[PDB]
Parts: sequence; structure tokens; C-alpha cells
Amino acid sequence: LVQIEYALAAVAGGAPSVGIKAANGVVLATEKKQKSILYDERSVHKVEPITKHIGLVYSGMGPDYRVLVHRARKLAQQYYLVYQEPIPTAQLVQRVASVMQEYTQSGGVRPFGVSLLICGWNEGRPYLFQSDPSGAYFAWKATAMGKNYVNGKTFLEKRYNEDLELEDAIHTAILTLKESFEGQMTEDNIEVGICNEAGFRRLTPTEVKDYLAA
Amino acid sequence: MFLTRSEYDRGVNTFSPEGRLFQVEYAIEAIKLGSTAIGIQTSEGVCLAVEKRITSPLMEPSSIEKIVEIDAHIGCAMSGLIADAKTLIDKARVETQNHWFTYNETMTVESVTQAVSNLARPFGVALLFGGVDEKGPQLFHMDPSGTFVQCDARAIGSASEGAQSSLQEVYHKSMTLKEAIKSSLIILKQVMEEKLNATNIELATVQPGQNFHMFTKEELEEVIKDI
Amino acid sequence: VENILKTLVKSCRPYFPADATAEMLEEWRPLMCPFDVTMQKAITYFEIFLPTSLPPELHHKGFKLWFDELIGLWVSVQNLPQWEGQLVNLFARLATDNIGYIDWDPYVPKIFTRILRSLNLPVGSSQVLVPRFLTNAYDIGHAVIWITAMMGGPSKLVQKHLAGLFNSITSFYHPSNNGRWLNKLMKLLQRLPNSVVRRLHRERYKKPSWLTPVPDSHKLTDQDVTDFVQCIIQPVLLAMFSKTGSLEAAQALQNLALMRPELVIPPVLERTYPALETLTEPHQLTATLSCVIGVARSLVSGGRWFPEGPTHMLPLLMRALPGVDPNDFSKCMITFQFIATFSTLVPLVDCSSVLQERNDLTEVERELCSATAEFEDFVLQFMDRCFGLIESSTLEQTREETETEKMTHLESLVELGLSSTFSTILTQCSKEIFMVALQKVFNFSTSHIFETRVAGRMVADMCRAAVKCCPEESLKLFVPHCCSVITQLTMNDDVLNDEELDK
Amino acid sequence: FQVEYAQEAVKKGSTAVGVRGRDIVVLGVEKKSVAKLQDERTVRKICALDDNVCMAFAGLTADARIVINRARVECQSHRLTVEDPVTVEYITRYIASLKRRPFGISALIVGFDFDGTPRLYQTDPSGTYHAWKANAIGRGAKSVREFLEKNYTDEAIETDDLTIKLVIKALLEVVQSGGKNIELAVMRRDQSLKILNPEEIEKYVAEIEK
Amino acid sequence: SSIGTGYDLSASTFSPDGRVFQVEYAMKAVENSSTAIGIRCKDGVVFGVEKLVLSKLYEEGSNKRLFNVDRHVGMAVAGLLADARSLADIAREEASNFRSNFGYNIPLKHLADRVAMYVHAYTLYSAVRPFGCSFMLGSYSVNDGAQLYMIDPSGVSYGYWGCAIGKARQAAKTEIEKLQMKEMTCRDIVKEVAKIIYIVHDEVKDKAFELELSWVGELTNGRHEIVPKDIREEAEKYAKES
Amino acid sequence: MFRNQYDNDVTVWSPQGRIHQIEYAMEAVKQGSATVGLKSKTHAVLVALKRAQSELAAHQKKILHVDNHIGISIAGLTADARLLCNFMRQECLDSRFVFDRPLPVSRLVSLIGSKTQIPTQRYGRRPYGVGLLIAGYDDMGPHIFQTCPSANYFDCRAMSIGARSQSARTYLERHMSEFMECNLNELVKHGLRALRETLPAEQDLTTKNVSIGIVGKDLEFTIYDDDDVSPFLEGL
Amino acid sequence: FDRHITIFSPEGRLYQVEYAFKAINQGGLTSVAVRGKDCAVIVTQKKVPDKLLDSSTVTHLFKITENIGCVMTGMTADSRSQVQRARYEAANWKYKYGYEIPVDMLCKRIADISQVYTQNAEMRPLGCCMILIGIDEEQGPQVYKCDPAGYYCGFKATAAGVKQTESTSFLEKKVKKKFDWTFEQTVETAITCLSTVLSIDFKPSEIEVGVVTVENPKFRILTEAEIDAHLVAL
Repeated sequence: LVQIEYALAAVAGGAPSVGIKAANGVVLATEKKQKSILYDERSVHKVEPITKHIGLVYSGMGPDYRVLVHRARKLAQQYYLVYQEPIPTAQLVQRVASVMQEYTQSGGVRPFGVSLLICGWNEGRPYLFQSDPSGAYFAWKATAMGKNYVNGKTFLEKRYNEDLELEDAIHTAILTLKESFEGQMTEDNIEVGICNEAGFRRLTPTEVKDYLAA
Repeated sequence: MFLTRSEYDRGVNTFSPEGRLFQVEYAIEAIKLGSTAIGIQTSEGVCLAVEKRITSPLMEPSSIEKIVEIDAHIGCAMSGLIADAKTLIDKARVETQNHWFTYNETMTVESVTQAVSNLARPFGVALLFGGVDEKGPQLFHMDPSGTFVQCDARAIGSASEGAQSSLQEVYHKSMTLKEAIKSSLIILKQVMEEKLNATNIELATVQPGQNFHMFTKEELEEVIKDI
Repeated sequence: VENILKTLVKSCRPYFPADATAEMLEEWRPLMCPFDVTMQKAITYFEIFLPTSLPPELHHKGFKLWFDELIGLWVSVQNLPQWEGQLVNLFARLATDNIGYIDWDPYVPKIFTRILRSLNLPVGSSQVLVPRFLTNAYDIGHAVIWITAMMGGPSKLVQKHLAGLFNSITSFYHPSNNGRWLNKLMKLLQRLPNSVVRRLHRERYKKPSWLTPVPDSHKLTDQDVTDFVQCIIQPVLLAMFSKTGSLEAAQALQNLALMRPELVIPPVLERTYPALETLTEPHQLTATLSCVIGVARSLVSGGRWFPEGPTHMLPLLMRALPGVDPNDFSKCMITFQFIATFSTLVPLVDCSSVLQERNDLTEVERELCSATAEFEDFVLQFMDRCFGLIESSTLEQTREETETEKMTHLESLVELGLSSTFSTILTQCSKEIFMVALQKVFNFSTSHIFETRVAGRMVADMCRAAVKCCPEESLKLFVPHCCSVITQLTMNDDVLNDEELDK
Repeated sequence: FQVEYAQEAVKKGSTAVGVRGRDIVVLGVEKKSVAKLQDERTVRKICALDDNVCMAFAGLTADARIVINRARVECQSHRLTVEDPVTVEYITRYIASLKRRPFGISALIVGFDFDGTPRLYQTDPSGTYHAWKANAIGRGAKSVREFLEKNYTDEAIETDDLTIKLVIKALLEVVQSGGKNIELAVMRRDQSLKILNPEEIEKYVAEIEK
Repeated sequence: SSIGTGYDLSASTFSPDGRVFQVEYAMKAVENSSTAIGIRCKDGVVFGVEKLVLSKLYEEGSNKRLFNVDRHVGMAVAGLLADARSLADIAREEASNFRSNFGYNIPLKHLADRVAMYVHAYTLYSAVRPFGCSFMLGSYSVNDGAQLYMIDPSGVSYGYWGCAIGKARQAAKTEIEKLQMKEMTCRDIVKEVAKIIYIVHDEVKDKAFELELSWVGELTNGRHEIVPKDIREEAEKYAKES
Repeated sequence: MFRNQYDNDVTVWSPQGRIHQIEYAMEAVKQGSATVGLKSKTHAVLVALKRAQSELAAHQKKILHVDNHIGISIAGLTADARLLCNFMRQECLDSRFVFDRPLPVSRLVSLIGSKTQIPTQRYGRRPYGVGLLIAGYDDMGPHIFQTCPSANYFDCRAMSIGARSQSARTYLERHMSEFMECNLNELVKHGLRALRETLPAEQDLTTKNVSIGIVGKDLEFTIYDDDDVSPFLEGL
Repeated sequence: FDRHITIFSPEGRLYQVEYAFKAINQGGLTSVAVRGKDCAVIVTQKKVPDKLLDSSTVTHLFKITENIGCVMTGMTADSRSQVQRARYEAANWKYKYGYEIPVDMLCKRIADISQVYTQNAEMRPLGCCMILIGIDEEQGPQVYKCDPAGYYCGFKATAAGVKQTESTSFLEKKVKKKFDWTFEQTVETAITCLSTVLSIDFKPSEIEVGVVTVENPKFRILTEAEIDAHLVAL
């Protein structure tokens, strides 16, 4: 439990990510800054799809996320080959958090320095979970990770009200990243993904600029 | 009296700079601790005697037998723990039956002692293989380094070096079996200061004409009353 | 409340009236039945309240009312009660004040046999049906006070009981034979040279007062402190290389070096020169350098007994330069501690204009001045070794999401360890050697561009030391350089509003 | 080193006494108090291994339940290959060889060995095992064994008088007034293993008090 | 000086300035062994090894420091000889599995990468140590011409015109640079390869030594052979006169 | 006192470029009693000096059969000598099964040094603490190969290893020019004289503690027992 | 013991991964890559440390596929090992999927190999970084880079090695004023970048240049006299 407490230090040093479960949707907003203008902003993506209806964002270490985004895609298709239905979001997080627990358990392998925010949509009801490096996972209404997440969760608790729609949740998610941004967010500096009845999709950067006009 | 360690004492697969393996010797030095066993090779057989160390009178003596039967022509005596050597008696018993099954022979005493020593963490027991083969009666010592050797007489156990110095004085190469049964029980009365009876010794001889024979409570009484 | 009241009575005890200790031996002397719990009631009162620091015209109203009544109790117990540990805290305080008025000779074999027994040494190859009554034992820090107050007698009887003590336990100080006993046993070496020196300060350099001095018959002679070092020098050199560290040995070796430097410094530096160039058994360089730092005051000061000290000053100082390596940080801290504790004793000045015809130089002192040609070669090779210590310790930005902005605790020490150990060289330094070393700082820190997090605080601190030593000659070239390039690189374009400045 | 940590729970576990007779063999253990609200069914320490063999234990109740359900397979895997029931020495040698670290229990394996011979063994946690006429394992085992050394010879005339004036009288040396603090077991030659109910356990103590 | 931290106990551990010491310690066994040189000419590749003899009881031919790893490639090793015989047996199995799969003699640019990635692979794990042997490989063919590669214990493999490995590798290279070998023939450099060995041999410290020579080139149809007793004796006479 | 850090495992290079654990295993061949091997372009001879645990005991199997044309001689751990001897016997049987010819003595020793080098490079295992003198007879003549715990091997005109063999290597280096023209009975005397200089002045080469191993041209390998060495020790 | 393997610091750092970036600076060299509107160029230092080197065998540019080029900066033996996985994983993509691997998916393949070195303690990270350049079928030229950490980002221009930070500030400044490039005069941007920060620019046979273009997608290393044309015009 020493490395697990230290992997959470690698999460809380990571970039901020905010997830808010609305009435009819879930929003996953995060920070994608580049150190220089030399970095192609659209080359790699932080908000990332799993199924047609599940996407997940992270806070923590970049390359450790891709191991979990490659296993979560396998575990979603190993469900779909067997049951021929899109995987429940509750059942996906149980399998991803079992993978993250599996590296804390075995020796000679460090844990993942990644917390996940896992949106989804099943049976007409939205879902937003968070899987920790310990293998623990919790269902949330709204949460945040990354740098200044203690300030983020107190900011969300004042501006959450469960009657809000999905378009109202994209504003209160960018307003949560606004508090701990330290700059001027363009369409490229953030990445937003929304999950509704139509499925999961990460927003194209021209779609985000309409939300940045608020 | 005092503890004088060196820095090359706590590594198993590690040579000391003089070329020694001190995590092998300190295990082997920690094995001369159990009841003393003495075996004597004669030209008419081979005796095997051992101390017993029974605590309570309710304990039956016939079930801590530290002398066993390998095959009908080979006996064996232990020192260490009775359970530490149970995996060496099992191979010695099976290999004599693998040799019988394959070759229709009795396996020689050297080859049982060689096949047992091929298993070598070192062992926690040293053994005395007493048996009658085509070379006559023989006795083989089986030190816990897996090193085996032919012996005319060899004491193992706690007071072995000290009974071995008594075996050198009393042995000769024209010695009868009825002497060596009595000559070893003289030495078991030396290496433990108790009086002998049927509860503190066990004795077993392997003659050429007879099989392996553990002495009974009448045959143990008829020897102790002589000495 | 328990320790304030004891240290208050201890501060009020030498002012109790002279008729008020038999008054004090009348109240709890009826509590001394050795069967109830009410005896350690009395024995703790005896350790706290009984006046022992009485002037010598009052010993009949002093310990002589109770000494033979209570040392005769102490020698007759042979269990180890909870109140026996109080009497060794009483008899030590009786001994250290009334030196020369007790005759400890009828009781000294019984005292050392229980100080040895309180070490609880495993002896016999089974060695124990371990008595669990020995949880209570003797605080040897109170015993060190109690041995030290016995040594100055004319019949040197307590001295050979120290030589009988250490030579019986030399095999336990050996660094292969460590165990449970070593925590009391390193603590014994830390305190006996610390206490013999304080007794020597009590009888050679302390000004007189109303506290009674030691008599001239009971005073440590030059033979008595030579024979003390020679029976403790072999256990302190084996403690130098222990697995538990070298802190207790170097504090012992410092205080032994105040007394007999010609007997304690050559056995250490015979083990120091093979430790600075070995490439094998690296533990010595952590431990030998730790022991020269306590030696360092007695080493650079050539006395009337050990004048060859500062001949070993500069070769140990030059061979420690590979110790500043960006790979160990335990060597690098004890190297920065090593050179800063030498370069606050010796000025780093060339001596060649004094190397002409001058009759002031002795045989040893002329050997020092010719070796001062390597003082500039020390300071400039200290910088070329510290520049590689900095430029190989710059902060790597591995993770593309975050920015590590904190200098860590292990790296913040290396800033302050180089802020200490370089500002002490460069202050203790001639102006001819300063200004040829100022340019080595300026031609480094302005031709490079460092990350302002780890190497930014660490280069500029090395320049901060170059300015605090001669602010005229240093600020003639830094602040004209930096201000002419900030105004070049800020106000030229519109870099007032920005997101990231130029590095 | 590691076997010494096994024995420290034998010296604190509840007592287990066994004697061996001409016709019957008897185990008896000290039924401890459980709690006020604990159903005391699952804490019985006399377990049957096969139809002709049973054992007591003393030590860790976790590692015992491993030893019992491994010895209950070797009692049945013997019958597949041999068709004969276990000798009491076979399952004792199996338990002792079963005891990385040894399982921290000491047992009193009793029974009969297909020729009607009565048997009584003991697996000390070192891996050693040997025969016994009467024995004791547990918290007051040294004094109970000293009591059983005093009384063995002319007690086996009647199998009732053998096995109360020894066994309950050896528990009464260490355990309470009895009746609700003695779990007693008895098996005849090839009949069954019967644990005496406390309506009959208090019956035999009344003959001992007289 | 020394370091007491464990940044040099494994080759799976970087130093805090970015060095792998167990590799850099492995090329001290190479930097302490006797000198082996190899010079490439316009028509082939000549090796030459200062082979120290350690006892007069050893037969002439013991400790063969010039291996044959294929019928067209040679090998001149330095450093810890027991590790060199294991990298000879790997270079033979790599050259053997190439012909078993591709059906022709293995190129020397590709043989000295299969071997160099075997040497590199032991410089990564905490379970194995790096090899204590640098070595050379030289071949000749109609297709590739003459080629000479060297492999370090780190696993880097470059191609050379002349090479030196051993404790006098610095003094040998400055003699090989005196040569202008791109125009000289293969027999004329066996005179010169044996000349450089007798120069760089410190006869004060090292007691006595044999000289091993082996070419590979167009004068033996592109196979690697030990220089015969006549041509090695002449080159040992032209050197010892020089 | 001097706690070396670079000799825990065999996989740790020291900064001198010198594995201590291999050099410590080479000192384990100085722990066994001395053995001498030598060849004559006829018969190759191993001569060995044996030790006993006590009186009333046999001494040791010091010379071991490998094949009909190869014999070895132990110096060092017999636990590692028995482990190498079963490797050398089976390798000789595999060549005898496949090619139906004696395995060349130069080629088996190459198979040992490939096996011996593996524990000197991988973690956990220790080097083979035994040094062998291997007497052989191939188509190219006789052979006195020497193996070491450091896995290189040495073809020898003559070699003595073991304790006090430096006084025997001094003997063999003085008379090695005469060895190639000896007879069988003359060569073994040179082996017994070389073994003699490993003894104190108060010890003798008895027939009870001398073992002789001989392979040659038409002679298969045969060891000589406690009484069969008497025709070799008598003429001395 | 958290500095001798790849486990976390109490601050949440991997020290061996940070020490592995310092292993890139031990090579003493520096590589610069830059992307054009229709081209992609890589430029290295080619140091010939011995006069007896066959200089044809000293290089850091490698063909990965027929139209994906590479440049390795760092430990040379680790560099040839990470080429060999890129050689393998790019030809294994063509066999499993029937089309040429993108430079997108080859960096993500190589960086996912490199992450495993940063999580298992039984192996060290490779102390070298890869910069892959190549032409996509639908996105144009691509210049990507892997690191010893496992990051696979996409670049307009990048750098590696001893002068990595100094070359970045030269490439940032040109990428802000204009579109950072146009066609194959983009070669002139990179050669000035490696010559400004290293302050030598001595000879035109001391660098190595490789290009991919839209009109010719295959990776072709420019010759000495072909690279003297850009340097005589520089």
C-alpha cells in the first residue's frame, strides 16, 4: 500500500480532468496542454472511446493510460462476442479495476499512475465511475482529478444540481477546468467527450469553441 | 566461548575467498546432534547399534526405530531427525526395487549409498548403510555433504568424534560379530551415562546367511547381561 | 511534571542547610524495608534529594551519614531491583562531586563486574536460559559518569579495570560481530572520552568557585590520560567501520584527539589514504571521512606532540575531489562536509613570496608553504567537479502532462550542501585566487541556459557565493551582463503579455 | 525455527487426552466456553477421518481444518487403490509428512487397523510420529501425561471402568467439574465413532465422584 | 573514487547521470587483456593477436584467441576468454541458422548485428551480467568485398579499416594509422600486423607470448585460415628485426 | 572490516573489471589434494594423491572413468565433480551412439567449458568449484586438458593442480622435454615424482593413498587401486 | 530502494526513467527533425571519432519500412535494438493488416513496448529516443517521436540529444512567425538549427539528412554531394 499511495501522487500531479453526470448525459472534460507550439495538438487524444457508448479520460501518467485503454477495449469486445450486447458501464469498470488491481498485487511491477473517469450509457440511464490505482472504483455524480482536485470537488459541490441537462453540464465542466487552467484555453487546450443516448463521442474542436463562448 | 563471525558466513551459493562454502558447513556442523549410532563391519557380518532417547513410559519403544530395513540384505541407521531422513529411506528402498525389477539382482551396498547421495540445501541427516553384498559385509558412511565412503567402523551422532576414537582402539580386521555387538555397546555406555536396557538401545545385524534382523526384547536382554 | 520537579530539586539541592540531611535521613530511612513497594519510594527520594555537593568541611554532615550504610546495601543485593538503578544514579552523582574523598578501592571490582554484566553479552554458545529480570539494568551514561570520577587516584586501580573491561569485549566491537548489545556498547564509546575530557576541563582550565576542586593527589596525570586512550583506541577503530554507522566512533575520536593527538590521528589516517582510492569496499569512504572531520581541529593544529598534522591537510583535500560525484549523495554530503570543515580552518593562500629567504619557516612549516601551490589547483578543480555535479543533475521533463516544479528534499540538500561547502572555500581564499576563480563562475553561468527549477537554484547559489565574498569585483560583471540581456530579451517585442517566456 | 512457532499454539490449545484399551480406544477433549451468543456447534475438536479412525487436535483451528480435510481424502484415496481401509499408522504417517512450514497442530489419531488391533498415535508438529498406550496433548499435557503414567495396568478389565477412571479422570485433573466442559469420544472394534452426549457424559462423572 | 550506492550492481540500473556502470565495468576486463588487432586491406582482412603464454607447461595452441565462426568469417577476441568462447558458439549458431533459412553465407554486416544484439541483450536485465569480451569479425567475399567489424560489450558494432582491442589498443591504433592500408595487399600487411604486435608488447611486465595470425581474403578464395608456419615465421622475423 | 560490495553474486563486475566470485571459485581447486597429469605421445597418465576422513575408511574415488578413452581427475568439490562427470559420461555415450566412434578429447573439453560458463553469468547459481585434469587419447594423440572454475580450458604438456601443486608444476616444467620419449613405466614414475613434491618431508606416497589413471594407444583407460599401484611405487 | 528500479518516488516520480533521459545525452550528439507542407526532414550530427572508422557504418538514420524513416539518438546499442523492433513491428503490421503501417501507429507500437520497461523492475528503460518521419496516405507528412518514458506525441518540428532544449527554442521561433516551412527548402530550416546551437557548421560531410516527400514517399538518405547543395546555399 506504499506504492499505491505513491501512484496517487502521480495522479494528483497529473493534468486536471472533470466528469459530471447530467440528467440525460455524462461529460468528460480534461486538460490537453502542450509544452511547445511544436507539439501537434490533434495527434494524441486524452478523451478516448471504448465502445460505441463508453469513453474514458485520465489524470496521471500518459503511457500507463494506454495500457488501460487497450485492455478496456479488449474487455468490452470479450463481452460483446459472448453476450452480443453492448457492455454495461458498471460491468466494464469492474473488469478494468480488476486489471489495475492485478499490478498492485504482483511483485516487481509498479502500479499504474492513472486514475480513470469512465462515462457510459445503459438502459436509458447515465453512468459515471472513477477507478483508482488501488483497484477501487466509485460511482460519482460529479468529480475531478489531477492538479487541484480538492479545489475542484468543492467547486463542483456548489454548482451541482441533479436537474441539469447535458448542455448545462458541459458548461459547469469547462468552468471547473477554468479555475485551475493557468492560461487561456483555446479549442485545442482542452478535450471534451459527451455520452448520451446516441452514444459516446469526443467533441470535435469546432464544437468545443461554441461552448467556450460562455 | 565468544562469537567471532566473519563477513562471508551468510550466503549459500557464494564462495568464501579461500574457496569455502560456509553456509554448507554450518548446516553440516548442526547435524551432529542426535543419538549416537555405531556401525562396525566385520568379516562375519555388520552390526548397527543406536541410542534411543525415550521420555515417557507410555510411549511404545517399537515405533521410534532409528534403524530401518532398506532391502532384505541392507540395513540403515540414522542420526538427525527421524523425519528428516524419511525421504532418503524412501529412495533407498525404491532404488533397490528398481534395480531388482530391471536387473534381477540385489543392488550392492555401495550403489545404494551412491544413489542416495545423488540427490544432493544439503541434507539434515548422516546415514550408515550396513549390508551384505557380493563383496561380503560392508558399511558405508553417508555424510550430509552427499559424500560417501567405505568404512570399517564409523560412529555418527552427537558424541561421534569421541566414540570414533574408541572405535579405533577396539577394532581389528579379524573381528567377530559377537565381539562387535558387545564392543559397540561398551561404547554406547560410554557416550551416554545411563544403564542399558531394551528401551535405550536398538541393535541390528546383517549376516551373510541371514537377512536383516532387528533384535527383539529378549535378544537385547541376553547381550546387555553379558557386559 | 515528573522531570521538571526533579530538575528543580536538583537545582535546589546544593543549597539545603547543613543540618538538613540527617533530617532527610530520618524520614525515609524507615521506608527501607526491601520487600514492599515502599523502598523505591525511599531510594528515588535518596537519588533526588540527598545533598552530595557539600564543601569538604561538612562531609560528616554529608555522605558519611549514609555512604557505608548504602554502598553496603548495594554490594549485597545480587538481584536487580527497580531501586538498584537509582543507586547507580545516586553513587555517580556522589562520585563526580566528591572526587578524592571516597575510597572506591574496596568496591571497584564489584562495580566493574556489574557494568560489564549490564552490557548483557551472549557468552557460552548456548549462553542463556535468558533471565527476563534484566530488563531493568544500569544506564551506562550514568555509569560513564561513575567510572570517570574514580580514575585520578594514586594507586591506579580503576585504570586497569578499564583495560580489563575493553580487552574483554574487543571482539564485540568488531564490525562482523554486531547484535543487540551494540546499542549500549557504541554508547559507551561515545561517552567515556566525552567525560574524561570534561573532567580534564574541570581540573585544568575551569575557574575556581565555591564548588570544591579535586585535590592534587586525585587529579588526572599525563600518564593517566595516556593510559586511558591506549585502552580505548583499539575498540574505537573497530567501531569506525560498523554496519550501524560511524557517528558514535567519530564523536569518540574527536574527544580522544583533544588529549593525545600523536597517538590517535596516525591510526586513523593510515586507514584514510587507502579509503579515498580503493574502488572496492566503498563503506570506508563514508566512514573514514566522517572521522577526519572530528579529528579536523586537532589535525590542522600542529601541537608540541603531533606537528605532522597539516602535512596531511592538502593531500587528503585533493584526493577527496572525486568524492563530489553525482552518483552517491552519501559520499557527496560527507565530501562537502569534509572540505568545508577543512576550508574553514586553513586559508587558501599561495605562499611563494614567503618561500624566499625567511628564517620564520620551520622544517614542518616550510613543508606547508611549498604545498600551498596546489590551493588554486584545488579551488579550480573543485569547480570543474561541481559543474559536472550540476550539469548532470538538471531536471528532466519526462511526463508530457505535468511539470515537476519542486526540487526534492535530497536535491535541496545538494543545493545547500554546495551553497555551504563552496561559500566557505571561496571566502577562506586570497583575492588572487578569488578573481581567477570568479571568472570560472562567470564563464560558466552565462554561457549556458539552465532549467530554472533544479539547476536554476543551484547555479545561481554558486554565483551568490561568488558575490558575497567580494561584492565589488563580482558585481562589476554579473549585473551588467544580466541586465543587458533581460532588456534585450523582454522589452524588444511585446513579451509583456505572454504564455511562456523564452528560457 | 519455523516448527517452533507451531508448537506454541499446541501449548495454548485445549487439552486432548487419549488412552488405548484392549477392545475400545477413547479420545477426550476440553470443550471450552465459546461466548454468550455463539452457537457452539462449529467448534468441536473430535473429527472422524474414516469409519475406523478419528483424531483430536490442539492448536490453530484454521490449520486443523486443512489437515482434517486432507487426511479425509487419503483415507478414501487409499480405498480406491488398495480396497482395504487405512491402518492407523498410514494416515498418521500421511499427516506427519503433510506437516514450507508444518501445519501447526498436534493430533491424537486413534482407531483400528483391519485386524482389530487398537492404535493410538501422535503427530507432533515437527513431522514426527510414534505409538502410545495413553497420551495427552494440549495446555496441561505434561501433568495429565504424568497422571496417566501412574494408572495403566489393571484398568482394562472392563471397557467402561477403563475409559472413565482414566480418560474423564485425566481431564478432571485439568478441566472443570465437567458435564458441559468435556467432549468425549469412544469407538469399539469396527462399530462406529460415537460422541457421547452430555446426558451420558454427566452419567460417568457421577460414578467418578463416588 | 568509490560509490557505496547500488547504481553499479546491475546492468538494469542507470546511474543518476545516465551511465550503465556494469557495461562500463565490463569494458575494463577488455581494457586489461592482451592486445588483438585487425587490419583490412584492398583484398582481405588480416588478424593478429598478442597471445600471452602463462605457463611453459601449456602446449602451443592452447587458448586459441582466433576463432572460426563460419567458413568465411574469423573472430579475434579480447577480454575474459571464457565469455569469448560463448560468443563464438553464438556466432556459429547464428551463421548456421542463416544458411539453414536463407541458403547462402551470412553477410558480415548482418552477422555482426545478430551477435551484437545478443551481447546487448545481456546488458539489460538484473539476472545476467554483460560479456567481458570485445571481439572482431572479418570476412571476404566476391559480393561484399572485405569487411571488418568490432563488437563492444555494450553491443555497439561499427565497421573499421583497422582495429585494436586490449590494453595497448591506444598504442596499436596509432601504429595502424601509420599504414595507408587501402592500397596495400593482404600479404604485405601480415608483415605489418605482426610488426605492430611486437611494438605494443610490454616485455617488462608481460613475461612471454606467442603470436597468432590469421587472414581472410582473395588469396585463399575467401575462407578464413590460420597463417601457415612459413608465412608466420617470416612475419615474426621481419617484425623482430624492425 | 573490508566489506567488499562486488562479490555477492557472480553477475557483478567490480570496477577493476574483475569478477571476484569467479576468482573465489578458482581458489576452490586449491582446496583439494594434488593430482598430476602428463603425456608422452604414447600413453597419457593421471597420478593422484588421495585423502581419508579417518583411519578405518577408504580414501576417495579421485580418478573417475568417463569413457574407454577419457579419464578425469578431481580437484575441488566432489559435489560438483560428480555433476560434471555424469555430463562427460553421457556426452561420450551420445557420440558413441550417434557416430559410433570415440568422442575427440579436444571436443568434449569444449563441451565442458560451454557448460561451465553458464553459471558464471546468470544470477543465483554459483560456478562449478572443481578443476579437472582430463587425460585422453584421440586420433590426434594423447591429451592432458585442464579445466578451471573460470570456464577456460588448457591443453597441457603436463599439469598438476590442487594443493601444493606449485611445487609440482615446478617439477614438471623442468622435465617436460623428456616426457615425449618415455615408456609407460617411465612416465608414471615422473608422475609419482611430481606427486611426491606435494607432500611434506614427513609423509610418504603409500600404496593406500596413491591412485594412477592411464590411457594410451592400444590401452583403454584403467585406474589402479590400493594394491595395483604397487608395481609403480616399488621401482621408485 | 526506489532509485535502482522503476518504481515510484514518494513524490510520484520514476527516477530510472528520468535517469534514462540523461543516457540520451551521453552520446554527445543531437538530431533535429522538422515537418514541411509536403516534406519531412531529419538532420543529425555524424561524428567520426576514430580515423579508422568506416564512416558508412556510423549512422543514426535507418529505414524502417520502404517509406518510413527513423533517426535514433542516445545509447547506440540500445538504438540498434529499438530499430529492430520497429523493423519488426512495421513488417508485422503489413502481414497482419495488408497495408503500410502509419507513423501514428508505429510510434504508439514502439512506445507501448517502452512503457513495459518503465513498469517491470526486471529490466531497464532503453536510453535512446526514436523520431519517425513518414508520409501518410490521407494526412500528409508526419514527424513523430518516442521517448524512454513512453510518450508518442506528434510534432511540427522536434529535437533530441545533448542540444535538445536549445534546438527547441530555435524551432519554436521559426514556427510562430510563418507556417514554419514550405516545400523542400524545409531542409534549410533543420540544418541551420543544428548549426546554430552547436556553433561549428564546419564541413558538409559531418551531418546526415533524410527526407520523405509527397511526390516521392520513400525514405531516401541524402548523399554527401547532395547535402553539400543545401549547405553551399546556406
